[PDB]
Amino acid sequence: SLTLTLKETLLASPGVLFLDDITIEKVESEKNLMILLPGLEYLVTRDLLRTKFPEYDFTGPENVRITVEGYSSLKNAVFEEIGKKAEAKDFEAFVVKTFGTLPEKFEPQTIRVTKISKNLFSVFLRFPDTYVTLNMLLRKERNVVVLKRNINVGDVIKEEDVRLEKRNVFEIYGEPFFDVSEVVGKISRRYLKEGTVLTADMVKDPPDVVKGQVVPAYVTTFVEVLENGYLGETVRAMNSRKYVFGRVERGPVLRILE
Repeated sequence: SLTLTLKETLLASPGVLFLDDITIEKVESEKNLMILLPGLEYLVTRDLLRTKFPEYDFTGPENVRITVEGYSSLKNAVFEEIGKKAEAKDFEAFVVKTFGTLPEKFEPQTIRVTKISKNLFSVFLRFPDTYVTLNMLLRKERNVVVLKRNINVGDVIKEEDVRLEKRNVFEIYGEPFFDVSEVVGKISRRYLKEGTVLTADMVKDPPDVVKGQVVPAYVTTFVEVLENGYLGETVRAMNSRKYVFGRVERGPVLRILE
């Protein structure tokens, strides 16, 4: 019907949020969009707007970000609870849907959190007078190590291969790296293309001995390694002449078995 331009952000107070609050033009509307609770952050999405007002189109920013004024006790108690059910710490959470009524007082009796899907939790609040459910999207935005260029199986990562980029860690499959210093010296297990967020499962540590390396050995001599090897591994070797089984030991020396 109408194309309403969305505000980028809104500072609010506890109560009921209406469409007029998040649009640049004046609209009259009496329908409850969100239940605004003190100290919590809200994100009004297009999917919310398509549900509530399917008859209108919307332009502007992807989401409207709403900060509600108030003491931080409810927030704290909610965040502590999400932390326990989610497994996570140091995260941001945004309410993207609410159900229930605006309570008279904002001191919850009970706080119950259940997983809806990936990164989405239903935070149920019991108040002496009523109930609020907040559907909260979890975000952990951090600087991660991303490839500047294509790399192959067996390539050593160097500082020139990688840059740092801000990403949502909760939308990365695998454990990312937060420092170039964590990945330099590592050996790629795969052919990766530029733009690939580096994760722990794609790289391996450098070997403690390499194939062809000269190391001291105990049976009182130096040997030449037939394979790459890590500490504790038994690597085949040669030396003047013969075949020897030898474990990589702290050193790195080989210890020739028997």
